[PDB]
Amino acid sequence: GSLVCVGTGLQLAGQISVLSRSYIEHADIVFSLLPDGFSQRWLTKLNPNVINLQQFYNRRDTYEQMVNAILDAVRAGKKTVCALYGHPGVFACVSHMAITRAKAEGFSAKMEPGISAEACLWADLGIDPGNSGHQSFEASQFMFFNHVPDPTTHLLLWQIAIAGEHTLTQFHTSSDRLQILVEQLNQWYPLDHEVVIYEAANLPIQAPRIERLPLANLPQAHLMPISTLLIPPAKKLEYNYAILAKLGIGPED
Amino acid sequence: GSLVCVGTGLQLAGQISVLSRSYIEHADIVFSLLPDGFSQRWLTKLNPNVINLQQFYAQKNRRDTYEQMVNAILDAVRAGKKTVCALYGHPGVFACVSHMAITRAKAEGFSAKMEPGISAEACLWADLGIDPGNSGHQSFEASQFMFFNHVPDPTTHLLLWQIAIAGEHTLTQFHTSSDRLQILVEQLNQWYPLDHEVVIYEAANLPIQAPRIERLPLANLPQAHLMPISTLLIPPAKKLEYNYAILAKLGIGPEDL
Amino acid sequence: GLSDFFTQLGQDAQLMEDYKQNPEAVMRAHGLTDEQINAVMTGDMEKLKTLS
Amino acid sequence: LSDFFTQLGQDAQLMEDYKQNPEAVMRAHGLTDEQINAVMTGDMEKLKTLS
Ligand SMILES: Nc1ncnc2c1ncn2[C@@H]1O[C@H](CSCC[C@H](N)C(=O)O)[C@@H](O)[C@H]1O
Ligand SMILES: [Zn+2]
Repeated sequence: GSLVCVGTGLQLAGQISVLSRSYIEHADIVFSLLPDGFSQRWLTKLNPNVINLQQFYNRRDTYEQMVNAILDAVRAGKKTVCALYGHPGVFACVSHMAITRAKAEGFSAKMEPGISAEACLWADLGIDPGNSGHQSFEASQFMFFNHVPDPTTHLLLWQIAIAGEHTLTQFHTSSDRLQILVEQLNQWYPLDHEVVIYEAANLPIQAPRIERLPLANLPQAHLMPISTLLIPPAKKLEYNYAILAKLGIGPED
Repeated sequence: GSLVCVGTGLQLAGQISVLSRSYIEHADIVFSLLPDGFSQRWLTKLNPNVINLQQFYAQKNRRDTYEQMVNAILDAVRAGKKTVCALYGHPGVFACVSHMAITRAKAEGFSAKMEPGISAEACLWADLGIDPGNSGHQSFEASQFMFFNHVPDPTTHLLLWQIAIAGEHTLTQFHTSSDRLQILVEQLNQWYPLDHEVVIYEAANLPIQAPRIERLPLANLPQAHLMPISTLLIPPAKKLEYNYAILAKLGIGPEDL
Repeated sequence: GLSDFFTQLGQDAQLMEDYKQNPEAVMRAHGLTDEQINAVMTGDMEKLKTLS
Repeated sequence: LSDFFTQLGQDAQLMEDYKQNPEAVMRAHGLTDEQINAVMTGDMEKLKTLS
């Protein structure tokens, strides 16, 4: 038995890598976790021996049961392939968990790169992340842990629609949690700073969501599970005089 | 009359998307900026009408070279040819020609779009088995990190790209690569111990070749041999700590999370 | 039917192009219902899921 | 051989086979013994000479 985790990208059918599609096709069994039924129907036609994981939705326990199932296939000696949407190692811990555990039981396990939502974002918004620089955080992690963004460079907050999700202690709405996220961000970004709600298209006849609004309006925004928030720079670049100096560049340029 | 820029990913043949290959296949003409000869041969076997843009390189200012590239691409679009540009990795990441051609195409009123592809960063996550979401992720161009003020969050995975030309400028060339890298070390030393383990990464081009994953202490960075593609991965030096303030606002605690 | 079209449209660049030229025609030529065509035109993903 | 490399990179079955038994696969795909040698030594510059 072996394990190979692949990604299908965001777009239906067309955004998977040639090699990754080959892995699915030659697989003895496939564990899927895709967006819509169209995606699911496409997969089935690639390999009729599919097990949909979407049948397990606490997240921890859910994932633990997804992993365990995948491993059962590997243990049984099957050439197992797990197919995830986008990139199987980008904000997706089900793949990493399965790979980690497989290795522990002494099985071959690896991950093939795929096209992530972030990859789609750059293209759709005509941004070159290479020259611009970029940052990414899980919205909830950004709230619950001490992260410091660099307000000179693009900032992406993933899973913005579940921002501030936790074991229920007191009554709080999504808007409430987002409001807190806004106040937190307000340390670096003015309330009137334009941000962008982005959602890559999943279907070829569908256009992406590229909605711009002031940060202050985020709590009132209609967000989807697939929503990613882009926060463009709000701080102007400044010379690293100290380092420039050592390189041989003084303030006299 | 249309323009579509596609990426081939990093690996030969395998890492291009299904649609992107379809684009190359049904194109009237294809302009390429590919790494090696195996890539070029693969491409031509896919669509025999190819112009290698690498002919506009010094066989001159890169701007001039790039202009000739964009002009060559647009010439075909203006001619009414269904034109496809085949670039390495993601056609939008570290890809001036691609962006220029698309912008200049849209300006002349032609249809033009960029199809996302697998980037070096994408290969990095997979090869090292690291999730950028785990503890977050920041990516900067090394020279920009040295020239301008960018304070990193040492809880994240930090990536410095084009480390090979770090701090390179006409006025800094009296320095050696080793010298400039030594200066970068001291800079990073603000946040990262001299013994902190860092990784030099390079994705593989050929399927019989493996990615470069060299682990070394930060202090040894200056002695390393670096390629144009080389990237520096700097893992977290500090572990996440709770925002007890925000937690209190939601009345939750570390346990609830 | 809708699924098969979407699937092919997503992976076939020639079909993608042909579609852009005459969407409705292409969709009609692929045996899509007028409402489906409408759903696509009105971007009624919901109605498309429903039709599916 | 470009053909072998092209196939190896796009065919998952070939990839899996190659990884476990590279020499045999390469031979079955009509590679020379020196080509196989070059690959197993990672001598890319040599493979270029034979490209
Ligand atoms: N169509 C889409 N457009 C934009 N962001 C998306 C998206 N689908 C998923 N995401 C992002 O991904 C998160 C789910 S986690 C899955 C991510 C996937 N591995 C990838 O490579 O993208 C969402 O909360 C959102 O932040
Ligand atoms: Zn990133």
